[PDB]
Amino acid sequence: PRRRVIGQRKILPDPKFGSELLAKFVNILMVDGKKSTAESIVYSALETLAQRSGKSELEAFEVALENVRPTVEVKSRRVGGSTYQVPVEVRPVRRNALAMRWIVEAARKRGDKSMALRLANELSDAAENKGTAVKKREDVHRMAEANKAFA
Amino acid sequence: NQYYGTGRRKSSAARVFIKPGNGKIVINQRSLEQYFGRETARMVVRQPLELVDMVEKLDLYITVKGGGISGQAGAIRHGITRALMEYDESLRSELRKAGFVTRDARQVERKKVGLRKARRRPQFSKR
Amino acid sequence: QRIRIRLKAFDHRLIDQATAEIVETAKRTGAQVRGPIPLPTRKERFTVLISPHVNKDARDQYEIRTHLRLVDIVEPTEKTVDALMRLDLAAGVDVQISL
Amino acid sequence: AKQSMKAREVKRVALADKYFAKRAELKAIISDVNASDEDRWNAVLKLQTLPRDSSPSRQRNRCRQTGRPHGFLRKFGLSRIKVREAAMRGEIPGLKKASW
Amino acid sequence: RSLKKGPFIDLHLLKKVEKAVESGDKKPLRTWSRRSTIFPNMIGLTIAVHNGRQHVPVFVTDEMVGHKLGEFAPTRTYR
Amino acid sequence: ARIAGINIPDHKHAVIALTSIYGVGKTRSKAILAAAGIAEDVKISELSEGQIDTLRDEVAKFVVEGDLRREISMSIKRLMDLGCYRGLRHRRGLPVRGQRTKTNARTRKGPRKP
RNA sequence: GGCCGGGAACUCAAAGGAGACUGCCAGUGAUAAACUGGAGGAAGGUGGGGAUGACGUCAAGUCAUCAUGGCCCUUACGACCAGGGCUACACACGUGCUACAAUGGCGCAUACAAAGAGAAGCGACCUCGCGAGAGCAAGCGGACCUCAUAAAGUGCGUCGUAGUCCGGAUUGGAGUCUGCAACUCGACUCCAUGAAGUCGGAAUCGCUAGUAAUCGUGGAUCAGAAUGCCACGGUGAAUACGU
Repeated sequence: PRRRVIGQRKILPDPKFGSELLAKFVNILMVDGKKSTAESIVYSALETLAQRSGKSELEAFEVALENVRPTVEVKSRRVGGSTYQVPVEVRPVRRNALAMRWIVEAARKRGDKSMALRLANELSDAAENKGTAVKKREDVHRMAEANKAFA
Repeated sequence: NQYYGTGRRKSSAARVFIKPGNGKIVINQRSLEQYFGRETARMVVRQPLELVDMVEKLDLYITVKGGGISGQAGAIRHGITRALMEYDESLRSELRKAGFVTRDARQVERKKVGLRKARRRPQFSKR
Repeated sequence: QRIRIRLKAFDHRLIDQATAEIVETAKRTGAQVRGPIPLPTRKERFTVLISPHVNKDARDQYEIRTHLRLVDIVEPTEKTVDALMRLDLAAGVDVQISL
Repeated sequence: AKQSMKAREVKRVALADKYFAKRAELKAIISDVNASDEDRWNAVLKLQTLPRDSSPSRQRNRCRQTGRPHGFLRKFGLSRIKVREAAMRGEIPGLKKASW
Repeated sequence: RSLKKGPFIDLHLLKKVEKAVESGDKKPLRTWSRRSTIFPNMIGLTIAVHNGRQHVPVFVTDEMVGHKLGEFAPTRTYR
Repeated sequence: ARIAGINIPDHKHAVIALTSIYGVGKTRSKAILAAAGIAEDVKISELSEGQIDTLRDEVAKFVVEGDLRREISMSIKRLMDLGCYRGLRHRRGLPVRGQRTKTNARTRKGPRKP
């Protein structure tokens, strides 16, 4: 806005574990006001993912995210009649938001049988450094690097 | 002796009586697990007793009516907080700083003429 | 036996005046009365268009309210019934008496 | 409205009041089960000789002050325009502008 | 329409049909009654039905029974 | 498996599979299977010759396939020949149950013609 | 089983009252007006939502709600009556409803609302019909009777990516009800048939918190005929670095 200051909304932690990050993830996954379905899908995915790697769900989730967090990005500027890409730094909250959004978008486009299965597959592949999420990170970083002259 | 509290949320009202000893909760003549099938609702109802270390020292008799699931859970939490304050009168600081002593005054907005909902307008075309 | 009175009005000051009058007369003639109990109010709504031609927004919303009261007399006597039936009240209060 | 339309309305109401009971009897005959099965045919043939305007469903509500056939309210006997005029002048007991 | 009522017909039409059948030969019969079901005792006759401007002559056959009279005199002109 | 002159799937349940006949819906499928005495979630692959003969006998009681098609064609032809309102609509290709024709009507008119 | 005797404590109903004022604390500022923080409190700085529309602009809309200056017709541009039309159909545009599916379809069985209407009216229990409905009949001018069973949800099975157990246009046969009367031209039920469509070019709209999105419920006009209009609650987000 122009002359406004906006505070931060409180978010309740998850019931099974106690993390607000997982609550934000469930929120980003939900559609049409159906929170119970999203909670089911997330919990099933984390359960099926813990076995594959022999570590706690929180640790697996953190490992998956650390390979998709971005650092720099490009904005568009046009004051002289031409569009330039300008590289800017990202802050931690936006890092987390973008990581989760990309993960979910990549999962939705897969071709397995159930949403839980697709999510588990995507999380495992991300931990192994493969998939569309990591591809998106790399593309954004390439675009940021190609325009260092405009900083 | 009994300690009493009234609680409210969206469209729900809850009457909470608390007595001392051997923690057990009855709600509308059923158990907590029978009544609520949602982990979030259970956690909400259980919060204040977890916050103040008295989980296994008080029996709770509750009645509630109006609304849905989340509204009723919130009403119950509010009522428990009021009853505990009546019982002790020194946990007020902790309960307030946690955030259970405030009433949540969020209601449903009305429909208005010329709109499809409270804030949604029809589609607009220039030509 | 027992007597029941129901009163209706569009104006609550008028209804309270009438109720106080009835209670006073009843009590003064040596008969117990159970204080007036308020009952739910009725709200009726209307919506109209305010232009003689096309314009479809631009409406007006109106309301009418009806107030209701109920009074109980537990042990009527002949003099009490006579006193009640020989009373007159305002012209905007509707009174119904049941035995 | 025109002067002839209200005349039509008055005529309709009069006839519909005149012929009420006969129609009720004939319709009871036709509706009731275990009838002669020939009285039914005769009654059906007879119910169509009574004048058409005698059926209550040929009537149309109109405002009592002007005659408008659209925008009618039943509690007041008038159309929206005249309802608003009376309401602002103060001639409808209990009515006032509402908000909530 | 309901089966517990029987088919509908106009009294004047029914009387005209009775008279024509008993008296034998009949030139076409003029009618404005398009809401009358066709009865079996009508076959062999000519009914001229209104359609808005003129009267269309219909010569009754045995496959028409159960139909209304109006279905054989359309009301609109299209080309 | 052949039933009424056609082959019905073999990996489906009986209630779904039987509906491949032109004249058998879900209700008639349930009725036939109840009359024959077979379950409803049994695959057509695990039946026997006796069961299949029973099902053929059950299906024989209805009108199906060519006879049904002949009936429909004769019905429509009767009207088209008589020349009533419905018949004219049938033989011009415009809707018959009194719908709108200022717009829409595209299942009876086909795709647009500029 | 609030059933019964009871109680006036609690939910709740509807009349009188109290409360929020930059009133108190620290800092900045012209020894100002104000601004950024904190205490208590249900609520804090316009607490949230309504009604309330300045002098004027567009010879803007309405002589078909009503009233009125001037013009025009009076065996007719005024009366009455049955049939038809306003529902047409090579085509072009605006506003909506249902979908193109596994965050799903189908079968069983089990929680939790709010606000309304009713005498030429709302119609319980019982019996008959696969069903829309039919017969006989209590109660209610109503915090009492009736309309009236909320749905999404939760638990257990089946379907396994197919133009399908996704979608439900069109058409054939047989019926129910209102009404003198359902051809043109009504709503609803049963059996059958099972079209287009696999997320939509250039353009382009709504929304800042109990909001968007999604699920059900009621009323006015009304013999009968809402996917429109006006109202009610349940579940419940994402983002605002800046000009």
